[PDB]
Amino acid sequence: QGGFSGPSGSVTTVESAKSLRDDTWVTLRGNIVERISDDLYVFKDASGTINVDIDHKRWNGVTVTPKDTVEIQGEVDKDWNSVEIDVKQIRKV
Repeated sequence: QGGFSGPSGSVTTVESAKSLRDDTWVTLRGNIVERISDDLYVFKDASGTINVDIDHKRWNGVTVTPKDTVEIQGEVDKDWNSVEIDVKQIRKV
């Protein structure tokens, strides 16, 4: 009961992503609405909000504001005290 969780079409809701197991690959769509600290941002979709970690290298020349719909792909990082998405890719849509 193991395998690769990663890219090879489904967009998951923020609220349900919070329920997934640690180390699960997800794609979400929504808006980045606030920067909370170094590399930590708040991502919101119609179902809820979740914190996302976006390293400086993920932007790739793209400027994103809260009005931009963006698609993010990365891993659910869940610990005893937190759930966040470690973002591998962000693109505007």
